[PDB]
Amino acid sequence: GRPEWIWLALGTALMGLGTLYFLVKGMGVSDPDAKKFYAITTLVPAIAFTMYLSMLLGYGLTMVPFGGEQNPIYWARYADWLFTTPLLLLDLALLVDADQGTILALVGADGIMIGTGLVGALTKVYSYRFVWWAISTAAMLYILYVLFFGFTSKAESMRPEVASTFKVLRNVTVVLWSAYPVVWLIGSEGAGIVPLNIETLLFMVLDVSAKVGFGLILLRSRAIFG
Repeated sequence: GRPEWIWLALGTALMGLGTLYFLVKGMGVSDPDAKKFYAITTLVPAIAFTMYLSMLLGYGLTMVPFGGEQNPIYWARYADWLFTTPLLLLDLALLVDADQGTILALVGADGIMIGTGLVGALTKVYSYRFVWWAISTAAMLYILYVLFFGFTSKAESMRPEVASTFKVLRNVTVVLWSAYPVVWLIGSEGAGIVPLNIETLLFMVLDVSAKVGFGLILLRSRAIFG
């Protein structure tokens, strides 16, 4: 019925395929630190797979009325990102051995980031749709600031393998996460200049890269081993 069913279907496969690949790659691995990373990394694409699968079958999609139009809103993405993104943050947290104080702030910021994002995607007053977007973006920027400025300094005190792998995951996270608030802004959630079918394609390339590709880079590395 909806033309974006194919992109919902391509993500499902890759996220499902990456789920087992990480799950398979995680078998027999004895290192305790690695077991932590494999479990976290493997659960993320599994969480996304489940929501990509439900959307493909016509679940988690509502029609929010704003801007004079009935705008189709995929609210299932927020149940996905609510758990996948904090695990991506915890992955970096364990990677750089950050103290609990930083983590609570990162996890708190992510909840507000994804929390407000869903309200804006469902608010019926148009203007406030963008108000909530700003708060979320403000939250995201705080996260990227901690990762870019805080975490990096810690990664250098570590051994070289940890620093080299974190920089790649930092640049991948910074690049991909920064793209999420813009697509939301111009897409069906806000402006309505990019049709919903295209919005879906851009979120998939990011999610896959921000999970499968992100996970792939992490679990192919020797830094997860203590």
